[PDB]
Amino acid sequence: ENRNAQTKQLQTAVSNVEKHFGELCQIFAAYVRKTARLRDKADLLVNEINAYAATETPHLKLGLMNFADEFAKLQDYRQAEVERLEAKVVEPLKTYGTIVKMKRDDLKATLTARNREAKHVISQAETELQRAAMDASRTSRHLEETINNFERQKMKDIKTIFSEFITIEMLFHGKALEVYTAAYQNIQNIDED
Amino acid sequence: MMRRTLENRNAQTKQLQTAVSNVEKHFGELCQIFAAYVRKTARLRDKADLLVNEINAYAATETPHLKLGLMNFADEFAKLQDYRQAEVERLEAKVVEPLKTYGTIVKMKRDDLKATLTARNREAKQLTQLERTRQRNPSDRHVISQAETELQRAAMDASRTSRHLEETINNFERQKMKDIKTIFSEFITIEMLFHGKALEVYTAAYQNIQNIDE
Repeated sequence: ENRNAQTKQLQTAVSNVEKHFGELCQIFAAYVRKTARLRDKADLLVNEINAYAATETPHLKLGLMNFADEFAKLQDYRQAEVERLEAKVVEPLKTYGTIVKMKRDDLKATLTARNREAKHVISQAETELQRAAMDASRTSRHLEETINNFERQKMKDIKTIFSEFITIEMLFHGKALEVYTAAYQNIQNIDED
Repeated sequence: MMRRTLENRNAQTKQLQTAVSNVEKHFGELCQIFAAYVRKTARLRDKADLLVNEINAYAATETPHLKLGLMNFADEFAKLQDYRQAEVERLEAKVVEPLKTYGTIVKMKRDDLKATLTARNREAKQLTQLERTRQRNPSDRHVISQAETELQRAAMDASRTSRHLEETINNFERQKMKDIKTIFSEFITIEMLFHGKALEVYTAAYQNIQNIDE
């Protein structure tokens, strides 16, 4: 029905996703890197608490070492958060560079194929009319289905990717809460004798 | 006994200097690592702010329902970053700065040990010089009397100093224990508060992202 409008609609949708998913990808990747750098410093904190504990009196040494044990455990969970974020948030967003490329390549091929084939006067005009009618019908069916699928998949994927980010963070914060709730007690039960 | 007071003065001096050096080394290391931890937490907060901005920028381009859901998620995530910033500031105030104060506490302890040791060095010179004088004129009634006066005074000063050292050691250690418990209790409480707020924000954000395809 409207080739200029369907074409523009598809190019605008794929280009918008390309730009914004690509930007989300690199910021998520940076967020993951910063999370790992925080985990490095927490690891140094584990090592120093144990090194100081080693020099101290029994009750204080024990309480600090027990706290270091919990805090070290938390940093294994942080490392697992780091790895799940890269696997389930960053990598799927990076995959959209390829999806967008395939969508553009299919649009170009769609219009090139119908063009290649196209390349008395009344009979010639009738054959070209018939061909144009067939191609208009097939191309507009195809463009419509490509647009509708792209948009449905983009929504599914956005929901998945942000739902995974949120799930991964909730699980880490949930573990952190229960570790810190435990660690509080053994710092508090360091007997001042 | 004088033998015991002089021995206990020397043992307490060594005990205090060893403890002061230990606290200095390890509290100073904790100080700079906690400070680095706070900095990395702020750097993560920076990256999260940029994500807020890009989620909003992408939402601005989108269809009604999807725009609404993404901007709602960005608001929640931005509020989380305000809590992270408050975590950063409280860690600095209640964990890093109390550890940093120990550089001053340690400096004051060392200055006092140095002051005591220079006084003891001056007194020891005086005492050995007086004994050299006595050996060179041992029947001098006035040197005999100076020596008797110096014996009593040094004995009294040894007792007062070891009494001083004992209270200084006991205060430093009692305070060190109180402070380390306070500092680690604050760190845990501050994090536990952030993690609880984060869990509560994400639980809301999760439920709302799921209605995005509606």
